[PDB]
Amino acid sequence: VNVPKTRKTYCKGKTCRKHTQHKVTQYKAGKASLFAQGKRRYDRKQSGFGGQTKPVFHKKAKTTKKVVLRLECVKCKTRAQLTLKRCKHFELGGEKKQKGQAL
Amino acid sequence: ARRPARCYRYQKNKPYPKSRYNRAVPDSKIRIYDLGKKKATVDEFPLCVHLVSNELEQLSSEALEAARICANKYMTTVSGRDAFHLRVRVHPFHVLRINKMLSCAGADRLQQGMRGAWGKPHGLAARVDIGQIIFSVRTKDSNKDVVVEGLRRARYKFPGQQKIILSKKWGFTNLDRPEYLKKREAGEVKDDGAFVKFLSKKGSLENNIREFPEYFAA
Amino acid sequence: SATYPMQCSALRKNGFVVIKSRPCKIVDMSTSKTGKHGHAKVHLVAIDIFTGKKLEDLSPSTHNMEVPVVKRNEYQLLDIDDGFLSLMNMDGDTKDDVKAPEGELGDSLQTAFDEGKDLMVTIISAMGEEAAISFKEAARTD
Amino acid sequence: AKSKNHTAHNQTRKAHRNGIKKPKTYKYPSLKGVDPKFRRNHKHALHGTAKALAAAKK
Amino acid sequence: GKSHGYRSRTRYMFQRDFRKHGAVHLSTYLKVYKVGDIVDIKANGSIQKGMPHKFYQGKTGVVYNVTKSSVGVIINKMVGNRYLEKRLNLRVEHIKHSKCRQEFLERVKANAAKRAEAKAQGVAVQLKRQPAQPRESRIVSTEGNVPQTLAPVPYETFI
RNA sequence: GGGCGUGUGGCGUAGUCAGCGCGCUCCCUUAGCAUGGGAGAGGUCUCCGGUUCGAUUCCGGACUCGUCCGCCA
RNA sequence: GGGCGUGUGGCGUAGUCGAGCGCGCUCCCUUAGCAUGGGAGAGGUCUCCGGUUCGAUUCCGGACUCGUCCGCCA
RNA sequence: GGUUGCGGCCAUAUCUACCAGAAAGCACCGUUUCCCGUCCGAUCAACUGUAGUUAAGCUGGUAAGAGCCUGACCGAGUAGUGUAGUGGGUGACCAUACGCGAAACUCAGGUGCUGCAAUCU
RNA sequence: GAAGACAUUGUCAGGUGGGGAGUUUGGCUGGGGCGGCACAUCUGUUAAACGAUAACGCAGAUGUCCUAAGGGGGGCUCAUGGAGAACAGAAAUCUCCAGUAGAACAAAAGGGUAAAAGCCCCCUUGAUUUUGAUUUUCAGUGUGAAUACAAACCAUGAAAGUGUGGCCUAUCGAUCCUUUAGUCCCUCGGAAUUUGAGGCUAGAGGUGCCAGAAAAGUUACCACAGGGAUAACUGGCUUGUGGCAGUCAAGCGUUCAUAGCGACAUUGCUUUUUGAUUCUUCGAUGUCGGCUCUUCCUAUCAUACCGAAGCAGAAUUCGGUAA
RNA sequence: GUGAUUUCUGCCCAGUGCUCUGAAUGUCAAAGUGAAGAAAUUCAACCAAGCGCGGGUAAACGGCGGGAGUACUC
RNA sequence: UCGAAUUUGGGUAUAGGGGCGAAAGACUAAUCGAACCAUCUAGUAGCUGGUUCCUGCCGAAGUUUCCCUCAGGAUAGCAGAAGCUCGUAUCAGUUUUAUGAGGUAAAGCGAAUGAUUAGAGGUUCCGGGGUCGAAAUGACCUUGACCUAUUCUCAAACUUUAAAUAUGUAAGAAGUCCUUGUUACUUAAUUGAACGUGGACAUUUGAAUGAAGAGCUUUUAGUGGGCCAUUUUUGGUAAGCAGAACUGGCGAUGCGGGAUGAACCGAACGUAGAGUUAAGGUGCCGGAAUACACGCUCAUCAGACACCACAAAAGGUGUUAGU
Ligand SMILES: [Zn+2]
Repeated sequence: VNVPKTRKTYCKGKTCRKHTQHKVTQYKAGKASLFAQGKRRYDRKQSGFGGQTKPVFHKKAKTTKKVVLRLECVKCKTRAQLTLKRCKHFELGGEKKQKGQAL
Repeated sequence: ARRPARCYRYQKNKPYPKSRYNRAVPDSKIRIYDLGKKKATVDEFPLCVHLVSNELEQLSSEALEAARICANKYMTTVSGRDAFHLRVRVHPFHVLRINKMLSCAGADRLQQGMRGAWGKPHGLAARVDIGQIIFSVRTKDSNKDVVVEGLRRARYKFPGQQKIILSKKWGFTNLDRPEYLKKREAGEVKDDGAFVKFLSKKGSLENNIREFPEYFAA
Repeated sequence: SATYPMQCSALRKNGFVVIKSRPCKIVDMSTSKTGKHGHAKVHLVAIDIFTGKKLEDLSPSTHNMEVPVVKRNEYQLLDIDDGFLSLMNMDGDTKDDVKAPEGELGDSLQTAFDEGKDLMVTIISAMGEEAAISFKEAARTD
Repeated sequence: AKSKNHTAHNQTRKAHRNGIKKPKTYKYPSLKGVDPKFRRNHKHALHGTAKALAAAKK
Repeated sequence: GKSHGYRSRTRYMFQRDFRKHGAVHLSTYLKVYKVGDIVDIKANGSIQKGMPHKFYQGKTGVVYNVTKSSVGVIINKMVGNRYLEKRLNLRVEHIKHSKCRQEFLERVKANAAKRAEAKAQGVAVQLKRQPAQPRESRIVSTEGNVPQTLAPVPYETFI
C-alpha cells in the first residue's frame, strides 16, 4: 500500500490534546538485549547437559506481517503507534495515483 | 452399454436440468417433435387423438424417439405421409446420473466404494404426470382407425400404462367442435402458419378492423 | 517478509526454493513411497541461480520448505567500468551497485558495449544479493 | 470407524421435561445500555423529586 | 466447508420487494417511538447500517432506549430450555409500531367508556369478550325459494 | 483406474488482457582471418464455446501424447 | 474368451460418390576406369460378397482378417 | 373549482397517439455591467418583467389503447396440504373421513385522492 | 643414549562424530494406505416458507487489495440500440433520440443502489483518543467481525447533517518470552545518587492441525493391550455388472415380419460372475487346486415319445413332456 | 571387495564420499588486543582447525539420454 | 562323509548392548532381533474381565461447544437428594380474537432470467447458397440471423403470485384517565422526556380451557457408540445401505394379538375376586356361529389378511358385469 509521510491526528501529549501534525515512520523492533530476565533465565536453563530445553518454532504459516506506523507529534515530540492490516507491499514514499493518464 | 430403464423409471430425485451448474450433458436422442403435415391449416384436421399417461414416472428420450419413429412409420405406410399431424408434447429436460463402477476382477483394490459417489450425466428423460399428454395427433375423420392403431403400436415402446383418448376439441385448439364451428362461421378466426388467431372484444378498434374484417362486415 | 513457507508437494518445476540458505531453482522433482504403508518422500534437485551449483534433497512430502522472493527487473546500461555496471531505471533512477558478470555472459556484454549496441539488462533480486542474468537489444526506440 | 454426526432427536423432550419457563419480569428493569445523557439527568431529577417529597412530608 | 456468516441464507429475506425498491418514504423517519412502545422488526435491505440479524426478522419487542437515529428493543430468545433477554440497537427504518397494541388500547378506552356510561344505571355491563357462540333457532321460508334437487354428474374426459 | 504435466510456422521454445532463434528463400556486401547484413515465405498459438477493452495469456468442455501410481490381504 | 481397428498392382504405399506413384524387373540406349544414367514397359478382381448409387476404394451391411487391448484363485 | 410553493400515500398517478386550455399563476422568453461558472451566458450565475408566446413545458379530456388497481358463488372448493384407518394397489400411486384452502384464466368496474399556506373571474 | 621447555598431562573453547544414547514420526476417512480437506472461514442450494439442521452432498470462494478503491460535498447518468458527420471502415472522436438499470460498484456468490452507493471534480485524514454496552458464532467463554451511544478533538458543506475504514455478508491468532509507545508513575526491601533491571496501561513479533506439542523411516525377526466400533472367507439384504428369459415388430430371409432370425425401445428372472454394504465371527468357523464319495436342481448334451421347418431322402435346426 | 582356470574388465570425477605438500579472507569460538563508559558492559579489529574456493580419485558409492534424416549420419 | 579345513576327552580363555560367529540374527545351561536372578515394583494402562443382602420411592443419556479430540475427558442438557420463600399465583408442548413475519408445496413462462418445438408476416447501404443475369448496394428462389404477433414443453442453485402446517406479540391493577412536582436532558417557549404527589375507576378486572400447588437455590450421579416406524427428504441402480427434519417408540418393557420376531396393532404392570372389552378371532388343533345375506372363482404350480416375508410387461369366444 501507500501511506503519506505526514498526518494530522490527535495527540494525547498532555499539552496538545488535539489534532497536531505528525511525522510517520515504520516501527522496527530493535535488538533483543541481553540481561533481560527471560534471556538470563534461558541462558541459565540452557547451560549444562540436557540439550535444547525450550521449544523452537518450525510450522510457519504467515507470509506477511502487520505494519505499525510510528507517529511523532511535531510540537511536543510525543509518539503514538497504530497498526494496519496485512499487506505484501508497503511504502511510505508518496507517489500519488493519477487518474486520466496512459498506461 | 446403457442401463435398463427400470433403474430410472420413477421420479425419485428433484428436477436436474442442463444449466450453468451442469455444463456437460449428452444431447437428447429425440430431436424432431412436430411431424406429418406440420404446415397444414387448422380446419384441415378436425379430429384429435391423444396418447396420455396414467402413471407418474419418467419417460426416456430414447423411448420417445422409438415411439415417434414407430407411430410415424406406421401412419405413413397405411395412410400417406401428409394425412396427419403428429406432435410430441413432452420434452426431456431431466438429466439422469450414473456412478460408474469398474467391472474388473479385483476392482475393490482401486474402487473406493461409495465415497464421492456423485454421478455423471448419461441420459435425458421427461417427467410426466397422471393425465399428461405424451402424443397428440390431428387428422380428418377418415383416419381415426389408423391413428388409433398408430398410437396403439407406439404404446408398446413406453413403460407404464397409457390411454388413447379421442378428444372433444377441434384439432390442436382448445375449443369444442361446435364452439369452433360457430366461431369460424363468423370471421373472428384467422389462420396462421398452422394455428389460428382469435378475436377478442378488448384492444384498439383500428387494429381489430385491419385484422379480422369479415366479422365486422356484418 | 523476504521469504515465505510452502509445502514440498505444493512445489513444482521451475520454481524457487531455499536449500542450505541459498536461492535455488528446481530442475528435478521425484516422489517415492517410503514404505508401503508410509508417506512418499520428495527428492528435489535444484540449481543455484547465482553460482550455478547443483543442490539436492529429500524431505517428507508434508514437510514445509522455505521459498524466496525473486524479482526480475529491467534496465538500460549507461557504462561498464571497473567491473561494475551502471544502470538506468524508468523515471530516470540510476544504480551503480551491480557488479558486472564474470562469465561468457559478461564477455559478450563487454564486447556488445564496446561495439556500441543499446543493451537491455535483466537483474534479479533474491535474499539480499544482486546479479545480472541476461541481456537483449532494443528492437525499437533506437 | 464412522459414527453419527449430528441429530436433534430427543432435544425438545429434554427441554420440555422442566423446560420452557418464561423469564421473570420485574417492575423497574435494569437501566444498563440506556443513554448516559438520559441517565445523568435522571439521577438529578429523582434526587430533586426525593428532596421535594421529603420536604413535603417532613 | 460449511458457511454460517452473519447474513447467510438471507437472500429472499433481504430482497426488497417487487416494484418498491429505491429510497424509503419519509413516514418511517417521521414516526415517533417512546420507551415502552411495542414494535415489529422487519429489516430494510436498502439500509445496511443498524441492520438486525436474520433471527429477529418478524419478531416483536419492547422499546427500552431511544437514541439519535436508532431504537433499543428487547426480544426474548429461546436458547436451549429457557428464554434469554436480548437487547438490539436498530435504526428506525427496520421497525414499525405493532397494530395489535393500539387495537387493544382502543378496546380499553371503549371498554372504560361503556363501563362509565352504564355505571349510571347498573345494567350488568358484561365487559368480557365472548367467542363465536352456536347460532340459535331460525325459520327459513320457501316463498320464491322452492328447493332445487341436485344429483351427482357422470364422468367425462374434459380434454 | 486414477493423478500430474504436454500440445505454437521447417524445427525448437517463450509469452503481457503471435515472439524470436535456428533452418529457409531472395538480394546486397565482404583480400579477409572470417563473411556479415537487409529483406521475404512460413503459426485456426491442439480444438470448441464463454469471459475480458483484449485472450497463448482467464475459464468450461473435448482431443493428443508423455509420465507416475494401482498397495496389505 | 471378449472388445476395437485393419486390408490398393509382383512388393510397398496416396486416395473427395468420379485407382495414382515409387520399387522389383520388361525392353532399348549409354559409359577410359573405382558403371551407371536416360527413354518407353507390364502389373490391380481396391480382402471378399451383397445392397445403395448414377457408377461406388470412396456409401452401407455381412464374412474374412491381420494387429491391438482387457480378463482367475489362494 | 383553476394555479403556485411545500408535501403525504407513491402508476387509479405510468406509457403511446391526438385534442383543448377563459382568468390568474407557472413556463418559454429579453440581456451580459456586476457575483459566479463554462470549449460554448446551451446548463449554471446575475439583471430586466421590459420586446413576445400558449408553439412547447404544465393541467384536463379522448382511446372496444398498453400497463396498473379493485371485485366476483369466474375458474375452483380445483391444485396443494394438517390429521386417520390391519383402506385399495405387485408397485407407481390413488380414493375416503375430519379440516384448511391457492395461483393462472375468464368476466365486470375504475384511471389519482388529499394536507398546510397563498392567489384567481 | 635420544628428545627437550616442544611433546605429555589438566581445564575450558570450536570442529567432527548413527560408533553409541534418548525420543518423535497429526487427524478426518463407507477398513487402512494413496488421493482430497469436508481441520479456521464466506456466498447460493440441499433445507422440508421463524430459527436450527448432516454426508469425502452440488456450484464456487478466502489467507489478498486500496491514501484512495476511506470521509464529506457538488455536477452528471449508465449497458445497449437507432439515426447522422473528411480521412474513419465492425471497433478511434463528435451530435441527437430511445433507454427501470438489461451497466458499474477491487475480488467468489447473493442482496442493495439512479438529481446514487455508479462516473467526473474539490477539500481532507473519523483508517484519531478514552474506556463501557450490545448482535452473530455461543457454554450466552474466548477470538474475529459488526451495531448504537457517551466524553473529547477534527474533516466537509451554505446548512440540515454525515464520518470511529472499505455499500452489506469472508479476509484471521492465547499463556510464556522479546520489543515498542504512554505514565516519566511504582520497586530493587540498612540509607541515598546515577546506569542497569523489574512492574502497570496499549500495540507488534505466531502458532493455517487456525481455543495455539519442538519431531524422519523400516520391520517378512517382531511384541503387548484390545477391537467383529474395522478390512481379507462363507452366509444375509441389493442386482449396477454377469448370465438367462419375455413383449412389440422397422427389416433379413429370391418372393414372405414372426421356418429360422430380428434393429430402435421396453418388462422380468437368477444368485454358479464381479461389485456395493459391514449384520454375525478377531479369548481363531482351518480361504487354492486336485483326488475320493454321496445327493440335489434344470436353464436337457445324449438316450424315450412327440410337434414345427426355407422337413423329398440323408444330415440338420426350432420347440414340448421329461433329471 | 570379488570369488578356481581361460578370456576380458569399456565410458563418466557433475553428485555423494574419500584425499592433497594449493591459495588465502569469504565463514570465523574461547583466551588475548583496541576504543567508549564511572563501571557492569557494548562495539570493532585480529582470528586455529574445519567449512567455502581450487585439484585428484570409479577393482570408491554409483551412473551409462532423446528427436530427425538416410547399419549410417545430423 | 569317512585320513582330514577330521572326530573327541580333560585343562584353560572370552559375560549380556557384552561375548563368540566358514554369517543362520545363529549360539551364549529345553531361555536369544539382547541370557538368568533379585530389587526399584503393588511400574503405567483413555483397554479387557470381575465387583458379594432385601424391600420401597423417583428415574435417564447416546445431544450442544472445546480439546493431537474420534474406544477418552471437560462443559451444557437429562436425573436424584436436601430443601427454602410463599398459598392459587409475574402459569400452560392447547384453543379463540387482533396483529405481524416467511418464499416451501402449488402455480407461471402470448411476465423478467435461462432452456426449448413449430410454422406465419416482415427487414436487407443489413447475410449465405444456387439459377437467370455483361456486371450491378442486380433479379428470382432457398437457407440462415434480427424484429413483430402466435404456438408446444420446463427449472434445487428462475420468478410476478402464493398456501396448508409450523412461528413472534397482545388480551390490563406493574392498567386507564384527570391534576401538577423534579431535572444539570431537551425545546423558540412548562415545549417535551423519564420518574413522581394527590384523585377517580374492583369482582365479567376485561377471551376459552385446565391448574395436578407457584416461584427459587445448592449439590452430585450416570450418560456423551444408539437403533426402528409413519410422513418430508439427500447420495446411490438398489440394499435389513449411508446421511438429515418433526413426532412416537425400542434401548430401559412385561401383558393380549401378528404361528414364530426389540421396534407393528391393542394396551403399559402392587396382590386378588366379579363384570365388560380393545387389537385379533369363532371347521378341528383352540376359548368362540360348519351363523345369516347377496354375488364371484374350479386352478394337470387355486386362494386365504396390513408391517411381512415378492412378482411385471404382454395376452386368453375361460367366465361375469359393463361402455
Ligand atoms: Zn503533541
